Amino acid sequence: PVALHCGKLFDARSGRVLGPHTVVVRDGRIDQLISGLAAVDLRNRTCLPGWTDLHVHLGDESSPQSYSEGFRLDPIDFAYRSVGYAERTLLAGFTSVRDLGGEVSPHLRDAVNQGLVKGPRIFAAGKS
Amino acid sequence: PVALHCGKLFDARSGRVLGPHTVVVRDGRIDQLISGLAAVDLRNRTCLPGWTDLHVHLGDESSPQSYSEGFRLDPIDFAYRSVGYAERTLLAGFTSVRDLGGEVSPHLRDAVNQGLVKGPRIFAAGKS
Repeated sequence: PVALHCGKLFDARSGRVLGPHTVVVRDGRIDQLISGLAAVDLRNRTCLPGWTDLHVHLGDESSPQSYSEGFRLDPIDFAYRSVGYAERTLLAGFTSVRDLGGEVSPHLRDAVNQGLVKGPRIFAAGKS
Repeated sequence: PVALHCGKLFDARSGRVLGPHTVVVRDGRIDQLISGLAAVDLRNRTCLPGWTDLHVHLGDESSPQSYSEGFRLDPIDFAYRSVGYAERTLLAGFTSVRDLGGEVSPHLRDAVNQGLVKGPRIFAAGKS
C-alpha cells in the first residue's frame, strides 16, 4: 500500500494533462484516485500510465557479427543477454511489450513472471 | 619436339650456374643437353628446373569472411576459385606442389591431369 502524489496526471482516455492528483495502490491495482500509508514525492513530475511496445525482439540485438553468431552460439548464450535487454527495456518506462518472433521470449516471460529476473510483461508470439 | 637455347643454366645438383646450353625436349622428357626442330630464344635468360612448393592449400584462401563462408557455401563454389588459384600458381613458376589438406584438391588434381584446367602437378593429401 503506497500513495503517489503527482503534480500533473496524463488522462490517456481523453488525451489531456490534468492537475495534481493522488493515486492509492493496494494489491497491485489502483484503488483510489483523488483530485487535489506510505507516500512517494512526485509533486514535481508528470505521471502517465506505463508504456507498451507492440513490436520488440528481446532475444536478439543487431551487431556486425549477427550473421555468423547463429552457427556458433546456443540459445542459452542469448538468454544471458536477454536478461540485460529486458532490464534496460523495463527501466526506460515500458511496463509491457509484445514480442513478435523468437523462441527465447516465452522462457524469458516465464522467468520474469516467476520473479527470477527483472523485465516488462511479455506477450510472446514464439516461432513466426 | 623443341630446342631451348638458354644463356645460363642452373645446375641444381651442384648448385652452380653454368654457361650457355641447349636442351632438346621430346615426348615430354629431356632428351639431350648440349653445352655450347622448333627453337625458343632464351639466350638472354637463366634456365632453372621447375619449382616445387611442399605446402599449399589450393582449395581456399584467407579473407575477412573466411570464418562464416563455410556455413553458406558448398565445395562446388570453392572449385571455381581453385581454378584461378591453380592457374596463378602454375604461371608463377611452380610446376608441382604438395597439397596438405582439403577435400577439393584431389578433384582439382584429376581435372588438371585430364587437361580440363591449367595447373601444376598436385600430390594431394585429402582430409587431414
